[PDB]
Amino acid sequence: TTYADFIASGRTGRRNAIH
Amino acid sequence: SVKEFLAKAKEDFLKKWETPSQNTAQLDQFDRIKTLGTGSFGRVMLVKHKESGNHYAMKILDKQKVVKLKQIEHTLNEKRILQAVNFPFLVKLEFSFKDNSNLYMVMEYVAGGEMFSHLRRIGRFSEPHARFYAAQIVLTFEYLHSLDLIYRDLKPENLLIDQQGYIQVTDFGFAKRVKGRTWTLCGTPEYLAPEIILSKGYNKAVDWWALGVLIYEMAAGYPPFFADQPIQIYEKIVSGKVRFPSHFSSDLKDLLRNLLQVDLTKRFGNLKNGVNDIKNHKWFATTDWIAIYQRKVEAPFIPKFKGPGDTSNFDDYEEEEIAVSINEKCGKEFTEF
Ligand SMILES: Nc1ncnc2c1ncn2[C@@H]1O[C@H](COP(=O)(O)OP(=O)(O)NP(=O)(O)O)[C@@H](O)[C@H]1O
Ligand SMILES: [Mg+2]
Ligand SMILES: [Mg+2]
Repeated sequence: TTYADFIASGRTGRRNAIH
Repeated sequence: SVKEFLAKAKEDFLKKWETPSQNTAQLDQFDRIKTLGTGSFGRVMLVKHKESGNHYAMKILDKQKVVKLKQIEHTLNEKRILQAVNFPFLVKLEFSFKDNSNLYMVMEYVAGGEMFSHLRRIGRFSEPHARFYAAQIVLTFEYLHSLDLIYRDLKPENLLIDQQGYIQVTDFGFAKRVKGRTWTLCGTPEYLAPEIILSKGYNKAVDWWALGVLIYEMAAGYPPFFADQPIQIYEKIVSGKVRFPSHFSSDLKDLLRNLLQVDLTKRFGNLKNGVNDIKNHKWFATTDWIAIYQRKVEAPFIPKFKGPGDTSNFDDYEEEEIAVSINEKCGKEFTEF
């Protein structure tokens, strides 16, 4: 499932802004 | 009238824009309690104002780090704009000041936590839940854009939930007052419009794109474009293919197709009708816009509140010594702060 894929990904925590 | 309200709001804004408040407190007037959030180069701390007993959230920026990350102009933008705005869903700046080492922005403490943490914990918001929050962003962007402001960092991490369950937008780090287009590559990867990624020159339409990403993430539990690394995210964004969860309503999908729209001549928020294409969309049909503004609508949930300076709704962070210097650092660069 897309949800399972997301939850296993490296970007489920707080995301920092880029510049 | 909306025109009458916005005309008065612009007058209010311009006065503060032209003559910003400056140096309205000092460090030893607060006790620093606990870190509420940390980024690449900002730290926000819960503090207590000694004279009033009020709690606030203090954003601390190391001047030397700001310079190294080429964020001088952005940080000046951030404070100048935040001190000048006034809207029910924008966090209030109470004080600002600087010392030898740091810049300080002291905001009202929004104790409910980031939308982000509630969203990740619950999994996803129901469509009416997502709509309640989305309505507030719509009105907020209407206010900001009318002032020629672009916000440029919409995400759950920059959205706080107050004691009444309403949104307080924080982090004006990329806010900019600009009439024409602008070019800076900034924002957060998952939320960048294609035109930002492709270095095209862009305008306030990027905020409307970002609203599309926000609504999607609130309703789905995950962003429309996700991967392990930013470059992979950017490819998906530029690709302009979005898949929707099967539980998404017909109205929701239609609205998102119009917000997550690569073609600027077609993206909602950017057409002749402006913000009304969004306000009048079928997905918002049950939304009472005036009642949202007046905070008379019943919130989906009220965050738990144990005490005036309770941080239960926030993750814990490693604490760090505040930067201190005997000599003034970067005096010229931040003279106006
Ligand atoms: N007024 C406030 N009340 C309570 N918490 C806050 C407040 N302002 C910010 N925070 C918290 O502090 C975090 C960082 O503040 P923010 O202004 O987003 O810093 P930043 O360094 O610009 N982050 P980013 O640019 O998104 O990587 C937020 O994500 C919230 O968790
Ligand atoms: Mg932030
Ligand atoms: Mg920021």
